[PDB]
Amino acid sequence: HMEAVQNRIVEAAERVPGVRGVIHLRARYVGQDIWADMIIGVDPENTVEQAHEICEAVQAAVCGKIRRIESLAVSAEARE
Amino acid sequence: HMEAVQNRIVEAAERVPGVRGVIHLRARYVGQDIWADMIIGVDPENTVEQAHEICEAVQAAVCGKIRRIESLAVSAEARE
Repeated sequence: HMEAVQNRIVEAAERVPGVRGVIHLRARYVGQDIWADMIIGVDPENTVEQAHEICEAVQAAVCGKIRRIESLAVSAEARE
Repeated sequence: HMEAVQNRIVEAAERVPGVRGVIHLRARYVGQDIWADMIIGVDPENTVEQAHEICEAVQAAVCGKIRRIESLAVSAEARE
């Protein structure tokens, strides 16, 4: 339900080039809308700029696929 | 007072190689202890691993200089 929506968020994030898994996802309803914050893994040898580009790509992929999301923050952490 | 402690935190962070300013600092007292979270700027062309190393260096510099800090989280963002 919410679990259904979280699964969709993870799946959509994992399909973006450069994502090394979803490390963390917190999602909540504000009325009928979802507000979420997530942390993605990235290659430690990517540049900070590349990691920012991946996060922005995730934000666009996820919000394009899951139309109820009205706020999404995406950060990155090194992951082997 | 608290302003004195914040100034010390910023100064100590700015003295670590690789810091391109303090972007954000939130500090609060939990009893006599300080708990703080901060965001440092870094070179967009540093690797994610390098940025992690800078953040860890900041955590060590700051907590070494300001002994009342009992919790400090340090994250990075690209800054030109």
